[PDB]
Amino acid sequence: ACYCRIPACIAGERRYGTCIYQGRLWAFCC
Amino acid sequence: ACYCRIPACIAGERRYGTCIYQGRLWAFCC
Repeated sequence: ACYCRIPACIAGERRYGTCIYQGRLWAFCC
Repeated sequence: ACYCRIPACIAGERRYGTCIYQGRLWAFCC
């Protein structure tokens, strides 16, 4: 599945969007 | 697992914020 991460997507993943959660933005990673 | 769904989470899914992904806003549902 895809994940929300901070600060960034990790090795093995790439960014395909942004999440909004708990007052901050997150990378959306798959 | 968690997934972006539209327009809302279903059944027992718990929302963890919002996806900004693929031209749309989604509920992020676990």
